[PDB]
Amino acid sequence: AKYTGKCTKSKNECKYKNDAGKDTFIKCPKFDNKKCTKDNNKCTVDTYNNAVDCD
Ligand SMILES: O=S(=O)(O)c1cc2c(O)c(c1)Cc1cc(S(=O)(=O)O)cc(c1O)Cc1cc(S(=O)(=O)O)cc(c1O)Cc1cc(S(=O)(=O)O)cc(c1O)C2
Repeated sequence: AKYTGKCTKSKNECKYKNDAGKDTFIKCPKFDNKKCTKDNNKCTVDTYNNAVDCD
């Protein structure tokens, strides 16, 4: 499943709702182009390949 969520800057985490609707918090990468740069920025998660991209 491909989901869109919101990331937090200080924890560099992506918050999204999983298959069941549960809030799920996962770590964005540190790499600049995939890290969270501002609270409530968009992030996406693909639950099959674990592609996590935070803005
Ligand atoms: O995110 S962490 O705080 O847990 C962390 C800190 C450091 C680390 O070396 C790593 C994680 C491992 C690591 C993870 C990733 S990731 O796969 O994307 O999550 C990437 C890197 C890495 O070392 C590569 C990397 C990227 C960047 S950046 O894209 O320009 O932000 C910078 C660095 C990298 O090694 C240098 C770096 C900076 C810093 S700093 O404190 O932010 O200056 C701490 C650590 C560093 O290795 C020290």
